[PDB]
Amino acid sequence: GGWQGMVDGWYGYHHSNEQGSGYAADKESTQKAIDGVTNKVNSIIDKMNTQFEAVGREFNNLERRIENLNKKMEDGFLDVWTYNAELLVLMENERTLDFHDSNVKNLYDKVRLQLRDNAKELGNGCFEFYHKCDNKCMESVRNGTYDYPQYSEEARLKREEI
Amino acid sequence: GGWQGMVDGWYGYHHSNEQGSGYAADKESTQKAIDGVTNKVNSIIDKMNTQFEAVGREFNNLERRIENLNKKMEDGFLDVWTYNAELLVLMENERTLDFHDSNVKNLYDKVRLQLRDNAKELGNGCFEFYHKCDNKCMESVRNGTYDYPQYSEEARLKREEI
Amino acid sequence: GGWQGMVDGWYGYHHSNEQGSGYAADKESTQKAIDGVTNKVNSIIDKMNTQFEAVGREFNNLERRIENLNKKMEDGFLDVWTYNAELLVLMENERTLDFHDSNVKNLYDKVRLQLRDNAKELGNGCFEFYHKCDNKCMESVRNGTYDYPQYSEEARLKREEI
Amino acid sequence: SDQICIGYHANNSTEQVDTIMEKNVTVTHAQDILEKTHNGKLCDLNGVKPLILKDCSVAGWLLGNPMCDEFIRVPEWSYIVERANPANDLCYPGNLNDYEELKHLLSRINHFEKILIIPKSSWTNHETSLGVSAACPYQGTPSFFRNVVWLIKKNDAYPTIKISYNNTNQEDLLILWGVHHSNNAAEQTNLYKNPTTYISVGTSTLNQRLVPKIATRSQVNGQRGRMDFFWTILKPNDAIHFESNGNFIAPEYAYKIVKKGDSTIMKSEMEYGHCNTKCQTPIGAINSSMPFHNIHPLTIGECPKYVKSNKLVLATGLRN
Amino acid sequence: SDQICIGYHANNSTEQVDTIMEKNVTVTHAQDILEKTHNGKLCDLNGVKPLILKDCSVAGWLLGNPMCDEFIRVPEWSYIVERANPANDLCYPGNLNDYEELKHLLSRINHFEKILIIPKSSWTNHETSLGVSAACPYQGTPSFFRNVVWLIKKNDAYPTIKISYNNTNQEDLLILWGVHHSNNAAEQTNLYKNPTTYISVGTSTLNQRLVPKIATRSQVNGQRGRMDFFWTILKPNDAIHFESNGNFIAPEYAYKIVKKGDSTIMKSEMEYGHCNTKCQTPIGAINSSMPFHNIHPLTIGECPKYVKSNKLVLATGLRN
Amino acid sequence: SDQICIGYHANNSTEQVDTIMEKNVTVTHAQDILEKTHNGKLCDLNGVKPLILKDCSVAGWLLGNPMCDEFIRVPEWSYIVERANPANDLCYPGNLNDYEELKHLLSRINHFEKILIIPKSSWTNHETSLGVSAACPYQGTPSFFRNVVWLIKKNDAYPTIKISYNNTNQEDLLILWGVHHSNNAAEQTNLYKNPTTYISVGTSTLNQRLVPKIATRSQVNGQRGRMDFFWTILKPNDAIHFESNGNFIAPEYAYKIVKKGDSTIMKSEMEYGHCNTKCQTPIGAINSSMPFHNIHPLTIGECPKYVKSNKLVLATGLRN
Ligand SMILES: *[C@@H]1O[C@H](CO[C@@H]2O[C@@H](C)[C@@H](O)[C@@H](O)[C@@H]2O)[C@@H](O[C@@H]2O[C@H](CO)[C@@H](O)[C@H](O)[C@H]2NC(C)=O)[C@H](O)[C@H]1NC(C)=O
Ligand SMILES: *[C@@H]1O[C@H](CO[C@@H]2O[C@@H](C)[C@@H](O)[C@@H](O)[C@@H]2O)[C@@H](O[C@@H]2O[C@H](CO)[C@@H](O)[C@H](O)[C@H]2NC(C)=O)[C@H](O)[C@H]1NC(C)=O
Ligand SMILES: *[C@@H]1O[C@H](CO[C@@H]2O[C@@H](C)[C@@H](O)[C@@H](O)[C@@H]2O)[C@@H](O[C@@H]2O[C@H](CO)[C@@H](O)[C@H](O)[C@H]2NC(C)=O)[C@H](O)[C@H]1NC(C)=O
Ligand SMILES: *[C@@H]1O[C@H](CO[C@@H]2O[C@@H](C)[C@@H](O)[C@@H](O)[C@@H]2O)[C@@H](O)[C@H](O)[C@H]1NC(C)=O
Ligand SMILES: *[C@@H]1O[C@H](CO[C@@H]2O[C@@H](C)[C@@H](O)[C@@H](O)[C@@H]2O)[C@@H](O)[C@H](O)[C@H]1NC(C)=O
Ligand SMILES: *[C@@H]1O[C@H](CO[C@@H]2O[C@@H](C)[C@@H](O)[C@@H](O)[C@@H]2O)[C@@H](O)[C@H](O)[C@H]1NC(C)=O
Ligand SMILES: *[C@@H]1O[C@H](CO)[C@@H](O)[C@H](O)[C@H]1NC(C)=O
Ligand SMILES: *[C@@H]1O[C@H](CO)[C@@H](O)[C@H](O)[C@H]1NC(C)=O
Ligand SMILES: *[C@@H]1O[C@H](CO)[C@@H](O)[C@H](O)[C@H]1NC(C)=O
Repeated sequence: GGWQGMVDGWYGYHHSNEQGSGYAADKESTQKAIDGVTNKVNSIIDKMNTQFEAVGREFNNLERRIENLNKKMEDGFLDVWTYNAELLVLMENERTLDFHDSNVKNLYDKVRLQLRDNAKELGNGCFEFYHKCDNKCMESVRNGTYDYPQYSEEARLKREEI
Repeated sequence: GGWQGMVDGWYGYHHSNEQGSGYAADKESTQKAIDGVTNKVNSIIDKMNTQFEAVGREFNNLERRIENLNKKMEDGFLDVWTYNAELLVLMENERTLDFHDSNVKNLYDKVRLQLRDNAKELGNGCFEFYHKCDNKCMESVRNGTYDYPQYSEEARLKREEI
Repeated sequence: GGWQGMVDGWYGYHHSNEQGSGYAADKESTQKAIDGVTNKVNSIIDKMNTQFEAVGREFNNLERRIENLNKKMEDGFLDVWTYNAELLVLMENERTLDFHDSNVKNLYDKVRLQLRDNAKELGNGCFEFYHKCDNKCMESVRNGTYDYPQYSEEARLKREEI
Repeated sequence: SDQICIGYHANNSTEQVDTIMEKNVTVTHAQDILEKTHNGKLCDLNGVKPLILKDCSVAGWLLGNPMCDEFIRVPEWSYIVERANPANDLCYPGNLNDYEELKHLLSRINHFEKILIIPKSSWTNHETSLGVSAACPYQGTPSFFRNVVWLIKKNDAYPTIKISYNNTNQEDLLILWGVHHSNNAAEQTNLYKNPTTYISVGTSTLNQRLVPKIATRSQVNGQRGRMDFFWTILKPNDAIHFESNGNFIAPEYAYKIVKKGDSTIMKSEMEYGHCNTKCQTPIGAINSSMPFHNIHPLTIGECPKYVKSNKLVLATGLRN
Repeated sequence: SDQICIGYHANNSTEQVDTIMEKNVTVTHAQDILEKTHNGKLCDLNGVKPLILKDCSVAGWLLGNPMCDEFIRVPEWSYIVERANPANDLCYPGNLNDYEELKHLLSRINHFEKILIIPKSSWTNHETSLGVSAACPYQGTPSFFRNVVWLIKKNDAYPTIKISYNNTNQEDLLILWGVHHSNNAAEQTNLYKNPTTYISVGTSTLNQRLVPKIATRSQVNGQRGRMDFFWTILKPNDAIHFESNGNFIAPEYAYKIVKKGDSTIMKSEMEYGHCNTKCQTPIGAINSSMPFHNIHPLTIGECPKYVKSNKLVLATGLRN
Repeated sequence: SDQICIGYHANNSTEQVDTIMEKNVTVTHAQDILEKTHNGKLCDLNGVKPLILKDCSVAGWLLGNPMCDEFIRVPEWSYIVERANPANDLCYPGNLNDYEELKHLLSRINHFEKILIIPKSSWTNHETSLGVSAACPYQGTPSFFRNVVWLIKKNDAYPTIKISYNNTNQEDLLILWGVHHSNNAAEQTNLYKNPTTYISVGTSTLNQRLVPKIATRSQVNGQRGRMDFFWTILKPNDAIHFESNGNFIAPEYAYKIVKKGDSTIMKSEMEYGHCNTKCQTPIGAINSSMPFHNIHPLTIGECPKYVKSNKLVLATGLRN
């Protein structure tokens, strides 16, 4: 599931320690997604070539064969654009959602790699520390500087307690 | 490689313990893929707008310029639909196969998560337990309820022996 | 970042040991990507159905309605092919780049699997050995034959040492 | 030591599929979205039968070429099927004006009924039984188009015709008539007496004058003469006014017509197959929900999109 | 015991979105790329106003049907708007030759100016004040098309007209004239004296000869006669040469015309809205950067691509 | 401490590529699928040379305008190239009927051969050497179209012509003839004696009658007269029948024609470039396997799909 709480971004962290809990958005990867999704929409819009045409019904009652020819052309293009537009929206929606997924799983991974066995993968997106992680420790995992030696042993011994 | 023996689904497990071995399909994620792949096909089919047209050859021997105009139109739409249909099939096939891949690697991951160091990643899709895993233990990893504490220590001491 | 130094392939290894350092390409997965990307291009080219047409301006000054019908058809197809071509290139470019990503991350994983705890995931694409890996040891991880048994102990000792 | 593995389905399917980066990839299950099949027959279209003309052209049928007599009614139809080369067309050689627009008009008709509008017996001062030709035989014997009348001089005169017909029906009327182009001055006086002739035709919209072209032409079906036919749609309370002092091929019968939708003429050699369809081709009907097909371009109805492919195969299963 | 979680945004958006593999997926944010709205009005197109004809057809306006007395003097326009069925068209029944091509020519015009080219008072030997008809009333009294003149015999004569007009302007001139099809010999001598008449018209390209069709026709707007009108573009240094001994509906006014661009005729029941647009539809103007729209097919301008959809919604946010 | 790293290639390529989510992404290798170049020349199309008309229009070439006096055999061709404004067209002003359909018919021709069908010497009762005009000079001296003959009265008579030509060749024949519109009664008797004239033309399908329009027209190439030309395809065993008592421009030569295939008329100022191609444009030939191009819309051949782009660049390598 997602977090009604987190309001300052798209992807981020909830930290639960002694000093109280709270949410912090990951700025960089949130911006990456906003840029990318914004480019996607604009590309879909901006790549349309538009030109002047004047569409009417200029053929008379003894020019029905030609009028039919125009009908088949008009209907033809309507069928082409409808299918393309509908499928394009379907396919790019799939990708946009997968893109969010991939961004969140990259966050999770870069944390998982810092923590290693100093914490326990709960399997619901959360990490349960085998040690005491104050508000500066929390901040450190967030900016990629968490230092594994500092805590190994307090964890190595709360781990071999279970 | 893949498994002839698994018949009741798309993705699943082969478990090898004391009580005998056997295959079991992961119901939930198999159903996900069936629904999805089914929706895909139907979307490709159902999004096509179909309309009444009457296509013949109504122009005479002194209306060959107009007949040529129809030819270019017909051939034009044939070119558009052929290229779109062929490429659409190519692209969606790539994705369907990548989707299966991703589903299987999510199964593997959610198991890897539960087991941790209580088992050894053989690196061929299989996990070698450092402990004794009966048919209820096996069933437990399958529905995501496997309990890590229960076995830590038996695994902790089978390790440093060899 | 990517590596100016690697000249003989697309994905590979930089090895840093006593005898000096150097780059080597992974043959197999480089070839897989060249085949795939080559196929992609040829598919986008070869699926185009090409047919003979003669495009002129054969209508006179009292056949401007029909001429307009031809204009709308020509412009129509130009708008269709321009949009489809532009978007196709945009979309397939996204996928080609994601394909490279995925290939590199699979290399990394097949090494990660041979090494396990005999080395430390630095988290920048590099593995820091807990033991001494000469040019033949290095060559061995490259062709997938690295022998974990040989080195377990020396690594165990150097790991517990911190 | 116990093992659990993760894996996936496999079977002995040989189905193959292409991908943008890979060819000839064997998969577990697959689905083709190209319609390749049809029922080999000509069918009704959404419940209404076609007009199948057989050995007649639309012109021969309409004018009543005596090799087409066969006049069973279809009072409505959804499309017309004509052979590539109907044998019976304009038995007496010539033309039908705006023929292709006429055929397009008649391609789909909601109500069609032949009625007598000017009886033969009404021509008291002209010959009505001598306008037949070896070019229009009925069982070896000379005859003529059955829906119009080739009027000839009587005694040695052709008084100037002035008649009108009011459409007192509730439906539009398709009316046809013609001009006879004679071959020379002698034939002209022989058939019509008056050397210099004309036909005038007027309605609320029509304002026509036809003049014979008396000249030398090649033989067709044994004849150097020609007959040029013309038509109009006479609206429900309008009248048509004819005037001629010769060379006039007069309406006898005409057709109540109700229009509604549009279709086209299908060229096929097939016969009716007592079937129904949403999508007809000249080699058979298509019954499909698939988005694409490769059967034939000349379809009538609501069809999949025509393409140049053998095969559009989507993977549904896994690599095998 | 201390915990860090990784997560993502959520909100109380109900926006839904389809995917190729999933339907009805609720998301955080979404954007519809289908233009569904329009301003309900008829507008200028790129700064230039349409010619809005109201209850007149282009023909009635051009020839000056006297119920088209509303000549606000638009010297240029970008498109023409006609009602589905203008009430005022050819008050005196008949035809305008090549009418559809003419309309297409006049659909967009860079400069248009009515000028007198042959004054009424120039016709010394023919009657210029008797060619009026109850079919063309003004203020309930009989009248006639105001831009051409229905010449009648004077004293008991119609001497043969031979006139020419040289286009000394710097612009092309659209010129119109007509032939009157009388109903019988008595009416013919009554109006024109001469029984057998013609009109010849010549320019550097035109070589025309018109002959009246004196015949019986149905009544339209109270009349059995007909008038067939014809036109030409007389180039800046060319002259047009008229010759007739009867049944001639002569130019009086004509139009300086400068062309430049093409458009078409829009059928709409709506009203000018003192607005400007790039894209006009017959039910309103579109003001959009979206790539698609579903408003109406009969657009004039640069429009998004017309499609059959209610909704084209792209996900921008996350699953919710 | 020993290290092994996994990474990827890089180089000093500046090639850039866009993505749906990112622009201006530098990559290692790239491939443009848009064809942007052409060879600057007019070429044969699949081994057959075009018909390059230079300063003549198709009409002038066909009728033999004496400024086109270059009648070389090209017995087959794949397309026709005309300049935007050929200087030599109808030297004597007038028209060629159905001209555009004729050009379309002649756009691509499998066998074409000029043959003499009615030698000049065969006209024993008419003048064959006086139908020449300053409008059609040859060597500065008055002449005329070389493939047809402007017959004039001889002594002071123009007896009625009745001739026929049977196509005894194995190929269709393109035949042309015309009518002269004289300027007034005096000129009419001066040239043809007979004041009231006609031309009749008959085949198995053709049934034509032409009548001169004796009227006042503007001067073109010094002449107020006009000549209206007509044509037909006379099938292998048919005959054509001409009859006239004046104003007849008779066939002399005609053309054996074999069809097989369609093309169109290309407008280009370029000359032949002694090259071959599958895809011709008016500014040069395209030689490419690419699926798209942006060179020119008016192509003849099998070409890539025309688009509005500068650049269609696919990434092949990695981010750089
Ligand atoms: C064409 O015919 C109609 C109908 O004619 C009437 O009904 C006949 C069966 C017969 O009994 C006739 O004598 C009748 O006149 C004409 O319509 C009538 O005529 C005018 C309308 O133009 C008007 O006086 C009547 O109300 C009409 N009556 C009905 C019942 O329609 C019609 O005018 C004729 N058309 C032409 C072009 O002459
Ligand atoms: C149409 O008229 C032009 C204009 O010429 C003149 O000015 C007129 C108002 C009138 O007074 C004429 O008599 C004048 O000649 C003609 O233009 C002339 O072209 C001819 C050459 O053919 C020459 O006599 C004059 O010098 C030209 N003058 C100009 C200003 O061009 C033109 O020929 C007339 N065309 C026809 C078809 O009658
Ligand atoms: C066009 O001519 C052919 C051939 O006619 C014959 O050979 C010519 C060179 C000439 O000398 C003629 O007199 C010959 O008759 C016609 O076809 C022939 O028609 C004849 C006459 O009835 C017929 O008996 C033969 O079977 C045909 N002969 C051949 C060799 O085919 C043809 O009909 C003429 N066409 C027209 C429309 O008049
Ligand atoms: C791909 O395969 C094509 C023919 O495949 C045949 O049909 C299927 C159903 C299989 O059962 C297989 O055994 C058959 O041979 C070839 O035309 C084509 O060359 C092949 N592709 C490549 C890259 O070689
Ligand atoms: C999907 O939803 C369709 C209509 O959507 C309706 O409007 C949205 C905004 C919601 O309020 C939703 O609950 C409403 O039903 C249904 O009619 C349709 O059957 C649904 N289809 C599927 C396959 O779920
Ligand atoms: C994207 O790039 C365009 C073209 O790039 C040009 O060539 C490369 C190698 C660079 O040197 C670049 O500076 C050159 O101008 C630009 O012209 C365009 O403005 C750029 N667009 C964006 C959105 O950055
Ligand atoms: C078309 O095929 C379907 C599916 O097999 C069948 O049940 C249906 O009756 C057919 N429709 C018609 C119109 O024949
Ligand atoms: C279209 O909409 C804008 C803003 O929505 C408004 O101010 C105006 O009516 C229109 N703008 C133009 C350029 O026509
Ligand atoms: C087009 O280009 C090739 C390769 O540059 C050249 O050798 C030849 O002129 C052309 N080839 C073909 C097959 O048309």
